[PDB]
Amino acid sequence: GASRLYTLVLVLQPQRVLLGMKKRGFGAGRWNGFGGKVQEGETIEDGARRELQEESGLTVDALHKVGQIVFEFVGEPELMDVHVFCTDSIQGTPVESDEMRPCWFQLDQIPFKDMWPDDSYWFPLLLQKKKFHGYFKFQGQDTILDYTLREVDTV
Ligand SMILES: CCCCNC(=O)c1ccc(-c2cc3c(Nc4ccccc4)c(C(=O)NC4CC4)cnc3cc2F)cc1F
Repeated sequence: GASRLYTLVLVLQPQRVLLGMKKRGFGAGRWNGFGGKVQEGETIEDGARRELQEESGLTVDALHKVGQIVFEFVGEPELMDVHVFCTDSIQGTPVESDEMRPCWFQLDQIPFKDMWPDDSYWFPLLLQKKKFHGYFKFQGQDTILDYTLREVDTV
């Protein structure tokens, strides 16, 4: 039972994607999607919506399941079971929160050098609209020791 539920939301429009520069906590100094820990008493999809609203002020009509990524950190007992979602249908204008500074990127200008190193592997599958299952084992925030990645028909 040693896994913890997380969400990660990508706002993907036909010619741009929304990311946020993380200002504090894990992944600070990287362009992240919007997400975090799923709480007691909410569904995974409601956690995804709650994280998106807290970090960007955005609400959404619909969120689509696009992937699952399991992260393992050496010395951390809980695996992080990240449910990844996509939306085109955003409600509102993204605004800066305490945690995140939102910015739109063109799909050929993805800032991979200032992103989590795992993004170079799985994020292209999200942009290519393929559903995926990923696993990445980290030693600290910079070093991938092992990984798996595949496409799936069901997230
Ligand atoms: C005791 C609890 C553990 C303390 N540390 C953590 O909480 C923690 C450490 C790291 C990560 C983590 C986040 C990632 C991450 N962002 C993320 C993921 C889930 C929830 C929120 C943001 C991305 C991402 O945003 N990619 C861009 C294309 C969209 C990519 N790779 C990631 C790898 C990671 F390992 C998440 C955490 F929650």
